[PDB]
This record gives sequence, structure tokens and C-alpha cells, in this order.
Amino acid sequence: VDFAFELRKAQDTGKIVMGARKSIQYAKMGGAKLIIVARNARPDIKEDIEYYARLSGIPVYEFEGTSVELGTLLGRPHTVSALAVVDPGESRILALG
Repeated sequence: VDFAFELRKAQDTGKIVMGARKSIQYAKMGGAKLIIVARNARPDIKEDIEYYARLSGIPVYEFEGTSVELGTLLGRPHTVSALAVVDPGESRILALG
């Protein structure tokens, strides 16, 4: 699965929500279809995300990259340490699950 491509595709054709806060929020509300977390997401933040996702049976795929690398992918001027896919759109981003 072409992560970078599929991520962008889901960005351009679906619904992704960025940030640890929002991802935990969509996890506990079960609104998220998948969560992506940066390899180096801050351990205390990463553990909570990973807990809420598990609580809700939501899949989590660890991006093998940094949060500055994930942020640059999403074309953001800032770090992204986790993201929740609400709508995959036309992409295969759920195949990461």
C-alpha cells in the first residue's frame, strides 16, 4: 500500500482529522475508521491514543516516520503526531488496518 499516496488521496477525497487530541476524540466517540501514529509520537500521548483506539476496537497503524515527516506529507507547516481517518474517500488507506 502506497502510504504517502493513499494518505493524500484520503486527504483530497475523504476526511482525515489531525492531532493527538482529535484522534483520541474520534476514537472514544468511535467516529474514526483508523488511526495513524508517528513512530516518535510522544510516549505519554502515544500510549493514550493507543489505549482509546483499543478500547474502541479501532485499528492503529504506526507510520514508520517522524511527526515532522508526517506533517510534511499532509502538506502542513507543523508536526502531526497522529491522525484519525474519518472518511477514506477513494483511497486504500483502510487497507493499512
